[PDB]
Amino acid sequence: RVPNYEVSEKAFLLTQSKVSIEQRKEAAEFVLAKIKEEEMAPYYKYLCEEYLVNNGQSDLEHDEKSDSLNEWIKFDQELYNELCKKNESKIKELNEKIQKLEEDDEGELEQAQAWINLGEYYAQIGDKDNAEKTLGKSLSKAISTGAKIDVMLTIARLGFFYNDQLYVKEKLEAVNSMIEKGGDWERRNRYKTYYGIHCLAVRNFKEAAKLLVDSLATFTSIELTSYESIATYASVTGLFTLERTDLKSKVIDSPELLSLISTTAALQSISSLTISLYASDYASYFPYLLETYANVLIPCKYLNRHADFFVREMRRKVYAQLLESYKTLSLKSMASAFGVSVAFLDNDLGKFIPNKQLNCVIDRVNGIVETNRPDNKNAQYHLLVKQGDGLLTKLQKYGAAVRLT
Amino acid sequence: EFKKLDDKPSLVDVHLLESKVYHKLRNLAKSKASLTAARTAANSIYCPTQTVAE
Amino acid sequence: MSTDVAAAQAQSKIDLTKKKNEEINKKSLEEDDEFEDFPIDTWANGETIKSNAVTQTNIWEENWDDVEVDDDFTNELKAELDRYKRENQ
Amino acid sequence: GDELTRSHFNALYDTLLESNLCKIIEPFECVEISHISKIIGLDTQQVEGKLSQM
Repeated sequence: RVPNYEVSEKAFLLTQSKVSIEQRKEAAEFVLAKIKEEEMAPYYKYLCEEYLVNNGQSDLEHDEKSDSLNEWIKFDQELYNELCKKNESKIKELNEKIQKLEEDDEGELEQAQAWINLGEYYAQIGDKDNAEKTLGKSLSKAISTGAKIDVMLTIARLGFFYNDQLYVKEKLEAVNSMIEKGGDWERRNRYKTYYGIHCLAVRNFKEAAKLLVDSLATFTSIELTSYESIATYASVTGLFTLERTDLKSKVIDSPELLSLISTTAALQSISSLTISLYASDYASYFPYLLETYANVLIPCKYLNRHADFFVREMRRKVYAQLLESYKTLSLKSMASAFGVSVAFLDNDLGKFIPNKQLNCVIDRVNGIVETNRPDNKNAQYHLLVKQGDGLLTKLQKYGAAVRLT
Repeated sequence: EFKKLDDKPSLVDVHLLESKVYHKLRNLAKSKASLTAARTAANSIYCPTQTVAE
Repeated sequence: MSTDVAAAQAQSKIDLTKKKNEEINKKSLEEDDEFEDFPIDTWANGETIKSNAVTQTNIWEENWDDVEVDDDFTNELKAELDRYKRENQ
Repeated sequence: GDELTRSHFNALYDTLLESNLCKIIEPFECVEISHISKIIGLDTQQVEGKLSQM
């Protein structure tokens, strides 16, 4: 239930070893306290599967690599024994209670609910397969449509928990079908938050933005990682998707972002950057870019896929806006504005220009930067023909296929 | 709690404090919402000159 | 096994008894199936298919990465190095 | 000493700058920034920065 999302997040710091030394140390001790207390031992074993000769490994119940910069994930054989003890004892006692309820009459309410309680215990300890089956029993029995949504969501949480995106994908499709049929708004809010984070883990942040602005206005905290991280997610997507004006009105249409103030390192680093883009600060911007890499992207489960992707894209935006507003610049001055040297600056630019998402050229003899982006009738013409070509292609194959048959 | 114990003209003050706290946190959405509440509560006639000034 | 998005070409033609054998005939003409011969030929499971995250298995939308360089290392050096030139001027 | 006068003196400063800047450069095209910085009563770099945002 609620404890799962904290454990995974701390666990992702052990998965990485490109993170800070003191940070990874801290995270191991927390996870160990809750392995004892809440039974997080099956998922501790799941971490070594995610390695086998990879950094962040040190396990002694499995494969070891103390060459790894992590050496605080080490198992104990006290741990191996504590696992087996609790695992068996708890399943056996909790099940016996359920067996009694099945003997007694009323299955509409009493028995389906009793089966939910099994799936929450397996959800907790990180067994995905065993949770699915028993909550598979709750859904089989006719109940409220709101409950069915609640249960699918408990299952969907477990895909991020192992950080397997395929498992989420599948499950959130069933939620979309049943969200309208229930027509409950309680869990409509949750669904957007879940599905927001799935969009975050894949490359479409545009959708992510549209779901996560709703999640600011109303947040549903159970089974969903805490509200300071949700701010950090809205801000990530905000920087990528929008441009100055839109960005400014978004974070003033969210009062809550400003009133929450930076209260965690990841939130601080993203928020510093948000301001500087829209206020058109370039001076301190270039350092903040480095901070976001360190304290948001690599520590996060879902943005660790986007560590190289984000930094690459974000630099295009900051340059784009300045160049659109100018016919010409001088290179030395443009370098100074950001805080780089002249030669250094070209290199970044020179990857963006032939992809032709920056529409410019650089004289190296005048030292001027020319901007020759059409924004007239010529641009609309240039876009349109690509779509109209697309229409030609769609018809060329479909035409042939029907005529032959 | 003082809505179970509501007889109080002293929550009028509590609303005005609430507005100031939100304003300096720089949300005006709920600074306006509490301020609106405080205006309504002082429409009923018991309020000091000080209270109306605030 | 289809080229690019599979469902776009699955709808274009489905199973028909007329063409089924004809599908084999074209494949046989080129000589091999050409997806099972390359592993025998190389004499070990590749590491150049694990050259990027997407190349082995793509369950993502294409980044446009194929060079995959951490850009935080070089930028960190760019900021500081420029700063020193100015300070020692 | 007062947050309100600083706030709305910063806003007033920006909107005042904006009205003036447009009014100068209206009967113009390819006007040197040196001229503008004189008439508005500010600096050449300061003028450039405001233009960028607008």
